[PDB]
Amino acid sequence: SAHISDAVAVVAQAIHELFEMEQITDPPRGCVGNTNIWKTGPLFKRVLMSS
Amino acid sequence: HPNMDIAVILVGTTEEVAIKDVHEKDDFHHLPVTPRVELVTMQESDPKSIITRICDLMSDKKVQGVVFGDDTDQEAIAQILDFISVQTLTPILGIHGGSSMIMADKEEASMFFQFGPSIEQQ
Amino acid sequence: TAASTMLSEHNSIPQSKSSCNNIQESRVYEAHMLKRYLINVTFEGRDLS
Amino acid sequence: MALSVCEDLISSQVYAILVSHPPAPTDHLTPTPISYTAGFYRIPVIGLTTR
Ligand SMILES: *[C@@H]1O[C@H](CO)[C@@H](O[C@@H]2O[C@H](CO)[C@@H](O)[C@H](O)[C@H]2NC(C)=O)[C@H](O)[C@H]1NC(C)=O
Ligand SMILES: *[C@@H]1O[C@H](CO)[C@@H](O[C@@H]2O[C@H](CO)[C@@H](O)[C@H](O)[C@H]2NC(C)=O)[C@H](O)[C@H]1NC(C)=O
Repeated sequence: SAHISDAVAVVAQAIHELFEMEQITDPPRGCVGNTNIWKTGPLFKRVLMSS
Repeated sequence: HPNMDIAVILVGTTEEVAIKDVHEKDDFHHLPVTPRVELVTMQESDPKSIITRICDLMSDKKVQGVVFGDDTDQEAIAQILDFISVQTLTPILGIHGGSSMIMADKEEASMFFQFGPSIEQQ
Repeated sequence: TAASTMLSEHNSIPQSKSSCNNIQESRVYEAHMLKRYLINVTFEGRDLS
Repeated sequence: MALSVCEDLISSQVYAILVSHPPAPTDHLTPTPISYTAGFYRIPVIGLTTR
């Protein structure tokens, strides 16, 4: 519970810091029919690590 | 009577067709235990699709080994398969594509064969 | 060739229940020893080792 | 857990996933699959309890 609140807090800060960034494609809708990776996401990791 | 149950799968644009049949013709070879093979292909391969199909194939084939092959250039599929090895403890290997690509040193419990050159070897 | 060694090492059928949903077979355990034969696989005078 | 991801955790388009140890624990590293599953799509995963 102590970590939950904090982790989510960090996630929120990371996201709000993230969307300051631009031109991001939505993740693939559903597993079915998509053999391709998602360009958006590595970046989310990069901001989130630098929160 | 006394034959092992085996399955092989091909995915992506490439088609095995007659070559697989030739291998079976080629495959009888010399041996006391005979391979029993069930072949299925999938136009599309997915983490949910791939995971689903092989187990579904488990229900009828009840195969003691699996070979996976792909037309794909995606690295992640092999890792999913490692997870599957961990999940079902049935040998799986792959001859081409993603299954072939280099992967994280196999967890000892997991059983798995892929045609990928080792970093050290390279 | 792995199967060839099933014939030689223990005279035992490798065949096992394949279902993930179903509880894993206890005798699936034995396959672990089976892995070495698996590891030592060759054909056409060529190593798959 | 993984199937819960392809349809349950990806039909909905999560931007990230959190993972924690279950109340009843069997063996070790229970949260191995998710890191792989999200990883295919590069969806960031954050563990709470996995030391
Ligand atoms: C476990 O974590 C919970 C939640 O963080 C703690 O409950 C909080 O305790 C603080 C004490 O300063 C209170 O101010 C909060 O009102 C409580 N709930 C919250 C923070 O929402 C709990 O104390 C922790 N367990 C122990 C034994 O410390
Ligand atoms: C792979 O298996 C082959 C054949 O079983 C092994 O070759 C035999 O090695 C033993 C050593 O104890 C010799 O006594 C035999 O003469 C070899 N061939 C036979 C049985 O004719 C080979 O050693 C194995 N490779 C390993 C375990 O690394």
